[PDB]
Amino acid sequence: SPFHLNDAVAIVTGAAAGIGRAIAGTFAKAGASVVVTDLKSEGAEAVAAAIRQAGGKAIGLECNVTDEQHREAVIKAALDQFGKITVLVNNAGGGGPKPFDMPMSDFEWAFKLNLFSLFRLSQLAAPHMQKAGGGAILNISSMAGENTNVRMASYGSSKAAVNHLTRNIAFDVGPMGIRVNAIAPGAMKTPEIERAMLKHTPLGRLGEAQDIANAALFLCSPAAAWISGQVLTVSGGGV
Amino acid sequence: SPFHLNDAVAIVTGAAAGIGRAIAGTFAKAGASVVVTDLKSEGAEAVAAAIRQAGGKAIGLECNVTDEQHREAVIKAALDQFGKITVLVNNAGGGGPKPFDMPMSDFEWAFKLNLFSLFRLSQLAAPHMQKAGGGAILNISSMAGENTNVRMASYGSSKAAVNHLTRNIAFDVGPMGIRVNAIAPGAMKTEIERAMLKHTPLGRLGEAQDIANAALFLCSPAAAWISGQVLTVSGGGVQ
Amino acid sequence: SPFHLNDAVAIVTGAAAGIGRAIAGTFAKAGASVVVTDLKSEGAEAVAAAIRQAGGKAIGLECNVTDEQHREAVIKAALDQFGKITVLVNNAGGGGPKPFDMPMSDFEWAFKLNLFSLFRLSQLAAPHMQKAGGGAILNISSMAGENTNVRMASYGSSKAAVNHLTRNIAFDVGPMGIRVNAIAPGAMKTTPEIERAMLKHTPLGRLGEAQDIANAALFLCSPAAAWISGQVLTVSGGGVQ
Amino acid sequence: SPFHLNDAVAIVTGAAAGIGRAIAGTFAKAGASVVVTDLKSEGAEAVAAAIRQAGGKAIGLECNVTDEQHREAVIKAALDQFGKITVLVNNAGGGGPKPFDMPMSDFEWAFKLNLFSLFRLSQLAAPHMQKAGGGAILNISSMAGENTNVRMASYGSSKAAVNHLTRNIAFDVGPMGIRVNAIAPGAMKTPEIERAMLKHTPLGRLGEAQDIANAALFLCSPAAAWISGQVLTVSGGGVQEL
Repeated sequence: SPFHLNDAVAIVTGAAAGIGRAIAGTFAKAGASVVVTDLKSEGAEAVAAAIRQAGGKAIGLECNVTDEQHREAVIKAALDQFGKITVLVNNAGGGGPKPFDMPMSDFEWAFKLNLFSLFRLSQLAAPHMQKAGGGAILNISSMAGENTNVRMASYGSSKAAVNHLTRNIAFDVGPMGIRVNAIAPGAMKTPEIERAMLKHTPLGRLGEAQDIANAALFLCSPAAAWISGQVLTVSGGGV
Repeated sequence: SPFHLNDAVAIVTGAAAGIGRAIAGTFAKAGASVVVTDLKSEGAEAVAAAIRQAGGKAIGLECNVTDEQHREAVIKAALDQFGKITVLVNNAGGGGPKPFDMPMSDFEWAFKLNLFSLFRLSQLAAPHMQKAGGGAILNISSMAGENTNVRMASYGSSKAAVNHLTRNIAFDVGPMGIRVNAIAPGAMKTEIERAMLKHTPLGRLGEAQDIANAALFLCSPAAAWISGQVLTVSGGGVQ
Repeated sequence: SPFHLNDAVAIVTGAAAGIGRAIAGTFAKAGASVVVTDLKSEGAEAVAAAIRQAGGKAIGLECNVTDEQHREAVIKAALDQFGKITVLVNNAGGGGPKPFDMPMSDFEWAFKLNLFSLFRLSQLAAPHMQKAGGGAILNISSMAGENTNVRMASYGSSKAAVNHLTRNIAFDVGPMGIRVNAIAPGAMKTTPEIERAMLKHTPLGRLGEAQDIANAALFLCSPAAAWISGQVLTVSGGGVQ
Repeated sequence: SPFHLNDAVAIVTGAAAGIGRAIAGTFAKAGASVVVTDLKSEGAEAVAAAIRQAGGKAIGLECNVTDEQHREAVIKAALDQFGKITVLVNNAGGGGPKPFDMPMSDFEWAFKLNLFSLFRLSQLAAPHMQKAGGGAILNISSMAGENTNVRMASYGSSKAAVNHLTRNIAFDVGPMGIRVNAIAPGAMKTPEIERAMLKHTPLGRLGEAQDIANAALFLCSPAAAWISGQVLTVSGGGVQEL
């Protein structure tokens, strides 16, 4: 099975809770040395210490992905601690339903958060994945980059931009041996309203962050060695 | 024939040359009063004067769509000259192939020009279209919003963002009686041409009047129940 | 102003009611000579007579699109009265929610009715459009060729096949001067809190009239769409129903 | 780890050589009892006994998926041999460029081979996956179900129909605990025109059948337990033209 991450160094952003924490833990179990980062230093340090206790190699840092100070800090810290960069999980991001008439300061924020930060991070990491022989980029998107709904003028445009950025920079950094893929998570179990939302999920249950973690582990692994420019929706079969 | 634009006021950005100029002319022939705008005052004024000579109502303005001063100026000038806003054709834009290692500022410029400008323009124009009993917005995207290619890190992401912005803000301004659609133009007329036509099954390149008539359909009462759609005018292939 | 239908002969299949009748009538107003066909001859004859009453050129025929005898009859038919074929609207189709364990003959039926019929009709009509100088093929698909939902194992597959067949045979009959486009209609109008519930997902706050699909088709089969081919236009008011 | 298939029974169709052969050999390493089937008994028997020699559980039967004779035969043979059905890999397909003016006996072929077959197969397998507590159906499709090209009147329509049939019957058999996914492979390794097709493949190399085999293993494993109605393109990041 080429589903292990041995000799891998994986930078996981927004990885103190939820999908990022699960991705970091599962990647570490797979043999990858994990640079856990978050907007909060305390959560990232906690997750990294938990990983080290489990028997893995990890460090914990504070990173605001929108701050190039912090981005170069994370890149340099990964290089100092582990010597190379081979996996970049851009899970950091946010945004939500904003009105059509929103202040433009919110529209620009949605793209500086969900898109600009991760593109700059991929720019920063791609050269180090090149003398490393190749790497894997994984941007964690959302199901709003494909679906059309109200109040999604900022979030949805940003997530679809993430998707097509994946599909396109698959072509630029391919020669570097780098694979760009994305994961679109659905409803994650971090109640008649819950069952009403399950009525459109054919598998009859909500997803666990382990689902996203395993999809990511596949996409970042040598098993996905000839997979690039792909958005994989983990939704149980619906919206 | 509900393919006329009588009692219509159409703002057309980047309309001194090419697709925008042909859209302005075709919309004026359809009976619409056209606020031609451009980054260069002289071209917009020339196109507007030619339209007025041909027998239509038009004005010409300088507008950097990235400048909110210019945007409010165009909105107020349209409301002064013609009393209402019913059609907004965001043809203004640009960018192109930039390297993956491009300076970020390039990546922010691609979106401020190709996305943020037209979203702020739609924001400014939506209340007046609602007041005027509804209207139509048409974003002039590019085929890079769908295709995947090299050097398209910023252009492709911005264009797919325009596509999904169209699809989604069709839902917000729908209740206002506003339809949002987008045109993706192929290769435009203005042995690699033979590769172009190896791809284009119709064996010829497209004239700006093709995009003009597609826009005229999408901004006319004949498309009164069409919104959230991206029409690709490529002759049936990719160039 | 290329939205006029002069010197055109359109074959509109399933043109007795709804989208088909609206398409036949609006094409005839545009100046096209309309071969109205339907599964029944009385409905097609009623629509054709009504178009001739409006002041258009129209004939009415019985056609089961799955019967090649009927297909050849319709081609020869229009061909004998008008002399040419320049437009082909494949609106004739059917099917709906069938279970996953459906009898496989039902599954073959979905494709024979919604796909094999219109592909054979396009095959027959391409030489004459070619011969004419140019032509237009418009396949009336469904929003189920794109959307994913229960009980659509046969209908959704067939309509997605229609969509991609459009996109690809746009490459084949391109050199003939023929354009292949598709229309995906939304919810059509023909104290309804379920109707308002389905309107909650339609941003324009109303249901679409058959005239909307009629005008969209008219555009796509018009000289104004002269450089448009291989495209599926969804007329849904901006949502899903 | 959930990248296994212990306590699994797999019906792979089209596995004398290529993607199906790799899928049968790789699913068996995951511990799955594999029912290797194909058009010729010789190749399916050969592959099946090779999975046996390595240490897996397998058999090799004749199956022409357009023949309901063989269709029920493989269902009842997998139950005879292993007792349950939990995984169904529909790789058996084929076809290619045909003229626009083709007969109905080429178009109908393409659809009875690429689509009707795997649908009847999924129909047959679904009640046993329901009986066995859920399972995975995996249709092998094509990049022509997304991309447009000349002569693709029958191949492209059929594979796009496969894509959408996946996306839709994900809703039908979901309640049964079944996940339906699809793989779209690129150019498979089995030259300078090769470098010309590689100029559109960013990873600068062609794909091996093990790539599709491992994407399939992921898509039919417990690690993809909440993934359904998806089409995964294994293409190296681009399209390859032959």
